[PDB]
Amino acid sequence: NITIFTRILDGLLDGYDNRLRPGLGERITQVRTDMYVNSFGPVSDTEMEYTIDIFFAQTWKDERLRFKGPMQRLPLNNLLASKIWTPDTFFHNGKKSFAHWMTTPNRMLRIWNDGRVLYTLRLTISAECPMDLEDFPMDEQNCPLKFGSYAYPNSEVVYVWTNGSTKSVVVAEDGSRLNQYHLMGQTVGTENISTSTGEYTIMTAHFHLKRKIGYFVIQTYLPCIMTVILSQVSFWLNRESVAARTVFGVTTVLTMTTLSISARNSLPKVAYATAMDWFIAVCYAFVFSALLEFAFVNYITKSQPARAAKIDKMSRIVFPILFGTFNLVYWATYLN
Amino acid sequence: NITIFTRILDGLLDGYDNRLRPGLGERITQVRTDMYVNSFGPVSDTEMEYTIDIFFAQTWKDERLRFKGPMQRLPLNNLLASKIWTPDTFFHNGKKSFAHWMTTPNRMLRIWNDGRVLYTLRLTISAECPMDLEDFPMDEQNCPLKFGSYAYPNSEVVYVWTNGSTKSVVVAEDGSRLNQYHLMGQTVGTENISTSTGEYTIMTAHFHLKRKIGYFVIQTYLPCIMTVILSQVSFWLNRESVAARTVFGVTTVLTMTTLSISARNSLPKVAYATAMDWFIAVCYAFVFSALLEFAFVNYITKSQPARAAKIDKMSRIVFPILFGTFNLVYWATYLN
Amino acid sequence: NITIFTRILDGLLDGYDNRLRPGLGERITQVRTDMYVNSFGPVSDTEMEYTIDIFFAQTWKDERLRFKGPMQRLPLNNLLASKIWTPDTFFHNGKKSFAHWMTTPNRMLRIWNDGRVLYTLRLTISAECPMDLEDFPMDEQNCPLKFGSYAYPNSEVVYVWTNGSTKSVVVAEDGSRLNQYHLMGQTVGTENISTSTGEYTIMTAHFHLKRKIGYFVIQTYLPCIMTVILSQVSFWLNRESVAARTVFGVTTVLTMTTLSISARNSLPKVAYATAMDWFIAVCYAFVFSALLEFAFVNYITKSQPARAAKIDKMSRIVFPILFGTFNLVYWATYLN
Amino acid sequence: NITIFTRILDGLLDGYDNRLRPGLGERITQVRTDMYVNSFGPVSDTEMEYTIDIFFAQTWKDERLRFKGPMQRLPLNNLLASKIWTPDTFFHNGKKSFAHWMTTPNRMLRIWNDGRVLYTLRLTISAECPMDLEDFPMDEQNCPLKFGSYAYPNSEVVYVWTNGSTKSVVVAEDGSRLNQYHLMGQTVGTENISTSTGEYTIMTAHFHLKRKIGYFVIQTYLPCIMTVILSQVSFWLNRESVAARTVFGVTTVLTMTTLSISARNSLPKVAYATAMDWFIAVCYAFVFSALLEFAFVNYITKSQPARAAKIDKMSRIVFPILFGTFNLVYWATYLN
Amino acid sequence: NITIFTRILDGLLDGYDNRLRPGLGERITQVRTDMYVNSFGPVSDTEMEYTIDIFFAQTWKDERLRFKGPMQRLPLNNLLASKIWTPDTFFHNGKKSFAHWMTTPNRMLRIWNDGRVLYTLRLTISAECPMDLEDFPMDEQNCPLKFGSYAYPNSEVVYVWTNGSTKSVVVAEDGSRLNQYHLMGQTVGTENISTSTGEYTIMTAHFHLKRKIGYFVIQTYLPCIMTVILSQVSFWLNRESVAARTVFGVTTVLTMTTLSISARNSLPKVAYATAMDWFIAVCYAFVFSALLEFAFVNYITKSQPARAAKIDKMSRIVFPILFGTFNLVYWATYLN
Ligand SMILES: CCc1c(C(=O)OC)ncc2[nH]c3cc(OC)c(OC)cc3c12
Ligand SMILES: CCc1c(C(=O)OC)ncc2[nH]c3cc(OC)c(OC)cc3c12
Ligand SMILES: CCc1c(C(=O)OC)ncc2[nH]c3cc(OC)c(OC)cc3c12
Ligand SMILES: CCc1c(C(=O)OC)ncc2[nH]c3cc(OC)c(OC)cc3c12
Ligand SMILES: CCc1c(C(=O)OC)ncc2[nH]c3cc(OC)c(OC)cc3c12
Ligand SMILES: *[C@@H]1O[C@H](CO)[C@@H](O)[C@H](O)[C@H]1NC(C)=O
Ligand SMILES: *[C@@H]1O[C@H](CO)[C@@H](O)[C@H](O)[C@H]1NC(C)=O
Ligand SMILES: *[C@@H]1O[C@H](CO)[C@@H](O)[C@H](O)[C@H]1NC(C)=O
Ligand SMILES: *[C@@H]1O[C@H](CO)[C@@H](O)[C@H](O)[C@H]1NC(C)=O
Ligand SMILES: *[C@@H]1O[C@H](CO)[C@@H](O)[C@H](O)[C@H]1NC(C)=O
Repeated sequence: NITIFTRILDGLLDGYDNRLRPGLGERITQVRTDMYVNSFGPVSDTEMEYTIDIFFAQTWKDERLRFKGPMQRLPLNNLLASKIWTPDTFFHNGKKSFAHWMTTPNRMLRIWNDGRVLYTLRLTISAECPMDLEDFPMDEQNCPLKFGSYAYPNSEVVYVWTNGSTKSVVVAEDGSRLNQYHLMGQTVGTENISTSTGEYTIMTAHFHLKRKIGYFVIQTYLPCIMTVILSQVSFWLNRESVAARTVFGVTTVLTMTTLSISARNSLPKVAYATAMDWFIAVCYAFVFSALLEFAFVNYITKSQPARAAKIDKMSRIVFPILFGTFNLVYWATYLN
Repeated sequence: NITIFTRILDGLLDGYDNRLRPGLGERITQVRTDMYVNSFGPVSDTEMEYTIDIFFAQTWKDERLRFKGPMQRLPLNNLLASKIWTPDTFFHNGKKSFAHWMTTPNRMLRIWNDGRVLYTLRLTISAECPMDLEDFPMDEQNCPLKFGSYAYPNSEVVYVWTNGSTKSVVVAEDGSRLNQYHLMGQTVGTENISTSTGEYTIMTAHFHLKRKIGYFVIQTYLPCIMTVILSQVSFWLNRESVAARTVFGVTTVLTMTTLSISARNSLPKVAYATAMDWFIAVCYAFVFSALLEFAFVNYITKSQPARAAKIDKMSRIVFPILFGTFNLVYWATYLN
Repeated sequence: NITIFTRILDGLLDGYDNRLRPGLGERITQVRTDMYVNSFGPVSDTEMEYTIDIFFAQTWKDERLRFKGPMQRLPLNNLLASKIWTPDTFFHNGKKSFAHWMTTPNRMLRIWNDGRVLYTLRLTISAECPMDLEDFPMDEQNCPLKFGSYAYPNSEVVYVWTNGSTKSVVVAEDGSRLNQYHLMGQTVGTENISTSTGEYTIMTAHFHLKRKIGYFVIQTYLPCIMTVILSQVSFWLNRESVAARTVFGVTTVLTMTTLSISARNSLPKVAYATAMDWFIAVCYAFVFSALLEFAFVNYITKSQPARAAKIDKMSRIVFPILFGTFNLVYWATYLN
Repeated sequence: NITIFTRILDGLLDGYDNRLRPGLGERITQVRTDMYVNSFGPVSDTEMEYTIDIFFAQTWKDERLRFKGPMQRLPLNNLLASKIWTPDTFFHNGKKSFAHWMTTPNRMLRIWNDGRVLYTLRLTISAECPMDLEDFPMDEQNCPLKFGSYAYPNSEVVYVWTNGSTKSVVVAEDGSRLNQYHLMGQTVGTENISTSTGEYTIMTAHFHLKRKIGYFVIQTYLPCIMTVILSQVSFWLNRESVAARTVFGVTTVLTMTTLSISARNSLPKVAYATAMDWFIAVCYAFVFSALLEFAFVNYITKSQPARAAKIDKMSRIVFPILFGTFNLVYWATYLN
Repeated sequence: NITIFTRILDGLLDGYDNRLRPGLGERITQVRTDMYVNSFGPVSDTEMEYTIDIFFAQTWKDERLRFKGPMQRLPLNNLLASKIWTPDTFFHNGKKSFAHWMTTPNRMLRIWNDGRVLYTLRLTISAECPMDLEDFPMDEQNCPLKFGSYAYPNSEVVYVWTNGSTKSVVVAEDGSRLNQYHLMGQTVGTENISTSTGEYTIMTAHFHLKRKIGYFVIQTYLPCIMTVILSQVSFWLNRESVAARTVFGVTTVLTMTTLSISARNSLPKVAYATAMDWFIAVCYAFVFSALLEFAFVNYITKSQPARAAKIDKMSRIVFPILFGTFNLVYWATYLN
């Protein structure tokens, strides 16, 4: 009852060459690709890379594997994977991709009577996801995933997604778990590119990422906000207390300076200003401006004390209002 | 006396195909899995990963390997492991799993007369353990371990634990040694999942982790507690000592700010507030509030000195009581 | 219709030795090399290394592979790559080069009737790019890429670029994306080197890198510039305020000291002064000089107060002018 | 003269099965293990791991390899290593072990006429060495090294050290070079463990490590000791100098706080107090106590100045004596 | 014309055993080793390791490979490398050595009529170079490179350098490029070592390294030198300015303390004092001594003001002279 299967496998491999694609010189091989995301790994920001584990699956028609028998399907494993022809799919943006070999090489091969072949592989891709951090941290990132044939041009092998976008890409409920991102959705697309070696079809899958705020608020914004409030306390101290008010201005300014350096340590070394950078710069101006006001007041406190008192009293009201007004514009501008 | 064993091995391999599972088209293959944990490696927090070394073992029945001879068992090694059929078990949450090949590939194969097969493999799994750090550091983590067949659906290969939970999973006495965790216990479970490729049984093992406190107390809590006490010292200084009391308020506030940044450097970049974060925030309020009290007292020390003295004297008693009362509620709330 | 291809492949491999180069003892093998840069990876500064992913391609003539058939080309994959002779090309500056094996080893083999062979391979090279950081960050780097045969001297195998430089090297539009560099252009060259094992031709490709400024301005220059301005504020304070002006001088000097240490943390540990280092040193002099002026003024404020006031008033004007004048010379000198 | 050796090798491999241990079903295989330590790699503290390179050697008797010829020994290399049976030795505590393959796989095989076999392998073991840092840095660590058979129980394969302990383990003169440890000596032992798969003999080698002090003295103790002395300087300042003495107390307390955090950055995140931690805590009390004394003195300097002067004068003598006395007890307690 | 070469190769491999060294039982195999350094990689200080890329070459005589033909040499590649016998050379100090496999395994095999064989291999060695940092950074390091046979004792295989030292080791002009070292020269040597497995010849190559100063001057010495000068500024301030002079003493002392910790972060954790450590300690004494002088002066400024003024005036001259004198002795002592 089991010996029948062995004979069928031997017959298919008899006279079968794995170096030639099915339907060579008679038609164009068609491949259907479906992807299942086991887990969307962490999205490293500094290196512009993200790790993803998927069960990449490919389906194609091969008449050379047609067979007749009591069983309509032939489940198998990696043993027969190398004995037949398979597409030379590769990932363009994958900087370093490795497979899983334990406990057994994670590969499956299913063959039907008509000759249809299903081949699925488990992969871990450390792809590169360039990001435009103009609105960081209020930025949305669209990490793509490009793959295609390495040796067969568009005239020989063509990749097409199966059914709609929802069925083409599937993400596990627990797979989409990122500490500082939200997986809003996924999309797919196809395109052709002309090269010196010929035209090759490109299959691209895009993941919509919505960065979640809250870590930077507790890390960068709140220390800056409290620091600005600390500087304004000097406005409530007497002018003659030159030493006391000096500490607030000097300490606050230096505190903001180190926060900017510390804040960008995790941020990628991008050569442009981000939204957070402007917020820090504005906060730096307030603390720096407060010190200038104290110096100006202390400079004229002897010649015209009357105006000095008025400026100090006014500063107690103007500064808090401007800082509060700026926050509403800043948060509203990006949070909308 | 030794040549008899060689003939038996040759006979079993004669006409045996490793590409077909035992009992194909006649029944459903049943596999019994037992696990022994050599050492529960460190549980990295930042990357949500933990390393575990186990002696994964699988048992199944194969009638094709039945034999008769003086010896009731056939101890072997990895040499014959690849010559026969083995399940394509894999770990779903294993981000990167590698085997041990030195001195020899750590694999054993034992066969009995009835045809029962025992196959054990040594593995090192860098699995992912998502954690909800809402009660951190007073949090309990349940790291799972999911594995199953890659090519054989539930209708062909089924995994079941052997005997009770205690025998299914065994942990070495010295294996469970973590610097900041306690291995309270282990549990196992089984479930079915429906996918496009069919239904596959899932075997999950859960490890109960109870984080041990003491490192964060010496690292985060104690510096914060002493810092708050330092600020309250200013209440015992004369009001006219404006400069002296200014240093305490400014220095203490900045000290708390850097502690919050330093504390979360090791903590994962989670976008929500933890229990420790609230404690730091409350401590920040006390030191910040003390500075406000000094500023308010110094503002009215000229118009109504009588009330200024009363506020300063009262602050010496109210502040220590509130800080002490808060600790009892905080520690009692989580330590219970 | 497909069986014809199988016979052709068998005939070519019949009597073909892959250990002997084509045209041995009759002529000199000629190889044409064309490169396509999929993505120019990050250029690490500390380790003097850069990562590049390219589709390295080689073309050569082999009369032993001549064939006649209906199809003028024979697209193939890695299966036949090892069955024939290929050049032993290697990268001299490549510290650690690894290939991509997923989903399939990225290799293509195309053969024409005349016997011309096209062989392309995907590689990731962690080459070393020594840099002379004399004008850093206003420095231009020319990272080379040297490769050649390992066993065949110039008298047997010769590498030559195909057509012009533009066609020889091609860079993808999205491939050239660096956080702190601009890919101005590419150039190629050839040379011979004499060694104990014979003369070997060297193929070198140079990439022109123009570092983009803006990250260091927000990281190093701006904190230094503001720090210098902070020190000059002390010139507007009264001389008798010894304590108040002391804080500015001491704090500013220490702030510059830590910036220099922090600035070079990312910079490679080079044993020479860079352009940025001189800017920091000059800024350090201004803040340090301001403290000296205060000390000198405070030393003679009792004997000859008249001159002390004049020096303090003059310092308020001289110092800002010199710092501003220095910036124009510094920026103009390098930004030109 | 050389052809004789070839015939002998062919004869031994004729009818020899490498899947069966020598003396199967007739006796118990005995293996003698001798180890040579090429270099005891660094002992990482944070990860509780140490790297060691050894020339692991195993000797056993195999009657199937008996031969007669002019030469009494048959030096060989890795080529014949896989053609015969070898023990499946593995390291229990080895988290990740890799071999050396350059220039050639470092393996030797020597066979004598009687059939004795010598098999040595070079290995690099990243074993785990749990440490109890109760007396750190005055702590002695005993890193073990456990290995044994993976498939052959104690009833089939037994490991025994050769001759005495000195000959069993040999360490190169230059191999034992650690930056913060001393290799006092080595010891060996054997034991049996009962498991579900049977009883397996365990071979354990223990290395005696005596941590060398001097790095922490220049890194942690000395900064703390000088900081405490700095605080005591305030006792020599006038009481009315409230601001001057405030800086010493505040700055010293914060300096100790950062030292404790910095000190434990390299130390493993252990959830218990070490000997160094107590020393830091005691030093923190002295600096903190000095600030309290100043605050208490300044609080009563108006009502009863007479007692205030006495306390300040007494503090100048009591504090240095207590700090010096504590050091003698602390150093003597552990350095003995 | 090409078929002649194929026959010659087949004849040599006919009856040739790669498991037996040439001239076995008739003489002692002699191997000549020549090394070419493609690039001397970075010399990591913390891990006591350095990376080097070399074209290791070995030459030996094999009569079994004698042939007669029109061509006097047989250039080849890695294909035939494994088909013949090669020495089992290995590196003793190599902690982790890996080869280069792209584009092709970098191996060459050349055979002459007399039977001489040339075999060269490209290797990347992460060898260990212990360093005695007693005179750091004015220290000279001699990193060795030990290699030899793994299975053939001195009585069978002997390694000898070819010609003089200059020809034995060759370093590329651009290869010797280190950020903090100078490759003064190279030397070679041979020695015998007796072991339990027999006597094995050892080939050692030593590289003379002269650390280049300038990075530490801008990183450690200059901040310390300026800090000491900053402390001496307090000597020019009035005694009554207790608060002003307190800041200089406290801030400078703490600044030196953090520099010592920061300086040794890159330095290896060696348990002994280096030359730089003494310089920092001396600088610490000057700043600390200045604070003591101020405290002593302020203590007696009321009882005997006359002596207090003299001490302060004298300190302005003595301190700068001693610091300058110390530098001349320190720099001259090591820079000579
Ligand atoms: C142009 C690079 C290249 C080369 C080569 O070496 O060219 C010099 N050889 C074969 C190739 N197959 C490709 C398939 C592709 O799309 C799926 C593709 O898209 C980026 C590029 C190539 C490709
Ligand atoms: C759905 C992913 C998948 C695919 C594939 O490529 O689907 C597009 N192929 C074969 C597969 N065998 C599985 C067994 C499983 O459980 C043990 C399992 O659970 C997560 C998933 C798969 C699986
Ligand atoms: C001199 C190093 C060397 C050796 C060797 O071991 O020499 C002792 N053997 C074979 C070699 N083929 C080379 C080809 C080259 O250029 C493409 C080359 O350029 C740096 C060097 C070598 C080379
Ligand atoms: C109990 C783990 C185990 C298993 C397995 O999978 O058990 C479920 N299989 C085969 C085994 N051979 C061993 C030899 C040993 O000592 C040298 C040993 O000691 C820790 C354990 C095993 C072992
Ligand atoms: C003593 C270690 C050893 C062993 C072994 O396992 O001994 C227990 N076996 C074979 C060996 N061949 C060696 C060649 C050497 O020099 C080139 C050498 O020098 C350090 C050591 C060995 C060596
Ligand atoms: C790519 O080429 C194929 C050729 O059949 C064509 O059908 C398809 O529309 C092309 N795709 C695009 C995006 O142009
Ligand atoms: C999974 O499927 C099998 C089919 O035999 C069934 O016996 C078992 O109860 C199912 N498990 C669950 C959790 O539903
Ligand atoms: C290298 O050698 C070849 C020998 O044919 C010669 O044609 C070529 O001009 C040489 N190249 C250089 C740069 O000298
Ligand atoms: C282990 O078992 C063997 C069985 O022969 C016995 O000889 C030996 O004494 C046992 N060792 C220990 C430590 O019990
Ligand atoms: C090593 O042994 C050989 C044996 O022939 C001898 O010639 C050589 O001088 C010895 N080398 C040393 C350094 O003793």
